[PDB]
Amino acid sequence: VRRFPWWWPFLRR
Repeated sequence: VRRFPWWWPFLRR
């Protein structure tokens, strides 16, 4: 699976 952008670090919950 691949998707993790370069701005996801903040997204989670």
